[PDB]
Amino acid sequence: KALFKPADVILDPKTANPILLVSEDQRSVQRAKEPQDLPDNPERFNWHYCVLGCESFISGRHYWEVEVGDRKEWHIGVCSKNVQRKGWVKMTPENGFWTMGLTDGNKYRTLTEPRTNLKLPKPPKKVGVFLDYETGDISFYNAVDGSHIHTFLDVSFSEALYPVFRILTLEPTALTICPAL
Amino acid sequence: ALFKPADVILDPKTANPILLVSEDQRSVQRAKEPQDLPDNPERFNWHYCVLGCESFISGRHYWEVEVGDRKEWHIGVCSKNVQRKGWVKMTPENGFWTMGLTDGNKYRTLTEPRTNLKLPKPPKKVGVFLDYETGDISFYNAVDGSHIHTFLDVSFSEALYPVFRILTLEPTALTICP
Amino acid sequence: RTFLHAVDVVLDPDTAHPDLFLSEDRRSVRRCPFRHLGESVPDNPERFDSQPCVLGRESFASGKHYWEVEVENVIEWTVGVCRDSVERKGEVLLIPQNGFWTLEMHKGQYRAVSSPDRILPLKESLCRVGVFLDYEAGDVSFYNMRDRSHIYTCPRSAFSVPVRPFFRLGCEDSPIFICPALTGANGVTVPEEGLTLHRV
Amino acid sequence: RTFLHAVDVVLDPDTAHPDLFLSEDRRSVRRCPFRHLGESVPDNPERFDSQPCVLGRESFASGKHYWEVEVENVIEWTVGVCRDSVERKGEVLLIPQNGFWTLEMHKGQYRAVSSPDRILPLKESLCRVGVFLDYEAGDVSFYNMRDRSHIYTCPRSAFSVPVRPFFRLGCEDSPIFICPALTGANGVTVPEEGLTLHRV
Ligand SMILES: C/C(=C\COP(=O)(O)OP(=O)(O)O)CO
Ligand SMILES: C/C(=C\COP(=O)(O)OP(=O)(O)O)CO
Repeated sequence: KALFKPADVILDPKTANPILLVSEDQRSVQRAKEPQDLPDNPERFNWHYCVLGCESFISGRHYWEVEVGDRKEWHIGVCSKNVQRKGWVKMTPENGFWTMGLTDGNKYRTLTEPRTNLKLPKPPKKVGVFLDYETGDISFYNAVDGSHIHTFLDVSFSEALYPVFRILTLEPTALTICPAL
Repeated sequence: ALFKPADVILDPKTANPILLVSEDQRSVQRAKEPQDLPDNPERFNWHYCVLGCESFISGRHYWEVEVGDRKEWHIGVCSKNVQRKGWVKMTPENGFWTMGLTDGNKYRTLTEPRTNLKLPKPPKKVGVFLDYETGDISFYNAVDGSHIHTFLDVSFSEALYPVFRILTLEPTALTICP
Repeated sequence: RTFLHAVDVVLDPDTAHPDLFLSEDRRSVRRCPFRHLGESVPDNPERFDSQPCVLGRESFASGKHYWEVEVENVIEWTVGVCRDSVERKGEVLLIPQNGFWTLEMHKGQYRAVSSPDRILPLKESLCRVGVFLDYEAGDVSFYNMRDRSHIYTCPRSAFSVPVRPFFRLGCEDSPIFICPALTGANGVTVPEEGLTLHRV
Repeated sequence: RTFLHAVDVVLDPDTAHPDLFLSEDRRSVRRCPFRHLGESVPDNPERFDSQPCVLGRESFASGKHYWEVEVENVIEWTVGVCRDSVERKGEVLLIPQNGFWTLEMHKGQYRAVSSPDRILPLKESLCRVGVFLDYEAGDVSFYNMRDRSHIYTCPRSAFSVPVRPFFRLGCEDSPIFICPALTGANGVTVPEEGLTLHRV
């Protein structure tokens, strides 16, 4: 644990799909009912309901924590700087995304090819994300009871990696980064 | 002869893309689907209309149109400044003085409102007479000389073109007698 | 400008007469008479106040556009298109002269342009009606979407200003539904086997 | 480019398998096998030579597009979307990896992406089927147009090249019809009282 530097992760509004609302403090993200009137600048995801952090990882060991609370739909992890941001692409390691999450309230998945269903004994409310750049590892943990959720050992170690967050649903609970602390 | 016979040639720059102007610019037919032509200002982009090349600014003129047994056609004259872009109702108040045939046997004058005409015989050839100064336009069966309709005492403020309109895809073309 | 646009019609709540009750998604509406009884309703120049009408938020100044409306089990209703400039406060006849192009159900009859002199001889009860607009053509047309058969085209009209989808209910607690445009799997996870029989 | 396009689909006779018999308007098709008996049919590169298929003449490289097909009383049919570049020659497999996205009726059942492992549990006979494309979404969806209900969305795919309407007939003397886009009174005199129950 101690080997993993807490990352200070802030959402980059220039990257957020127009249907996303980034809080003023750049820590939380909700969905709008309908897309907002924003420029389609090159940084922005124009199809996937995604937003990146401002800072990318290029070396070292890093940790951040995400409050998912009782949200019924969310996906998080990292993605390469060079991912396709315009039009649908499958969010999988081969297209530069390393993400997992929840759909339909109780169906936890790893977003790989093909998708697999994850066994979670407890619904997590807080997810810890551990990245070891050099060993191409990203691991997901229940940040409350410390239990393991899923690991990728095939993360790029040649591309800058952004934290990435995705929400499809319109619901009360935001998705919130716990600030470096 | 009281009217100078006009030499009317169809202006393909004015023809709706769905109309086919013959090689010699004296006859017009309908295509199955619009051709790919530019939307130059002169072209009728909605009504299935085509103008003559020459407009009338004074004097007395006539021309004759073979309608054949075509089940649908309207002809007459219109003002230079009529709306060529989008539908406008073809009426004197919008700059159109026209009459013709719809649905095999129903003759009308394109007045506001339209008026049904009672034609003893169906004409295969129609004569159009214009007198700019009085403001008269008249239609006649050109084979047997019967009257069809006259617009009386109009106050023309614009050059007038011969105008031709066909909606239906039929074998009988519409042809200007030279 | 050559494409037929299948419009996604969402109702504008600022136009809606106070007795109209909109669904949360603003794609369906019923009339609940005197539902503001004992209330003071605020002034709103966009709101229809003499007749129970509501507009689509979309406005059209050119092009060809259509949408579909489910009217099964409503028997006092009016649909079509109106100018954005129509009278909202006083009661007008819902006719082309006043900026309305409509198909009406009234006392068990289908009336073109809301006219007692334009009874449509239909031989079946309409369940889904297509409202078709061709701005440049001066064309508002109505279709029976059972067999996609033409019902009526209004006398051609110079719309001249932007026009809007128009809805009115003359009757109580029976809703009309405005059919959303098809979206496929927009906003949804498609599993790698496909998405089977999706329901909202 | 956010607009749903209601496509006017016309079949491309150059793609058509020689057993297919197109209507002259090219909006309907039936299969009459050995109808070129004793004839040498030119085998141009665009033509399907074994699969009894025909493409729409339209191709799509972006945006949202749909069309409707009448399939009532046809016991063997396929509809959908295919890449402009699909293999035309031999017994090509009509699957996504070969650039085909289909819904099929085969032996009284409905099958997605022409797969025996993807039988769709519909509770009614399809009569009018909607075919929907969202190019940037990788989306081909099918709809039951009786109630506009979702049937199936294929696995999301990178189309990569232009795609076209796809049709297959696996039975004889049973025509499918492609529903023309609505056109209102386009090409027709509207009387001053309106046009009533136009038929062609
Ligand atoms: C609509 C949407 C995402 C769904 O993507 P997909 O349909 O590719 O599914 P998955 O990535 O497996 O959840 C917006 O980000
Ligand atoms: C479709 C068409 C014209 C019909 O115009 P209208 O529908 O205004 O009828 P009419 O009374 O014949 O002038 C194309 O020129």
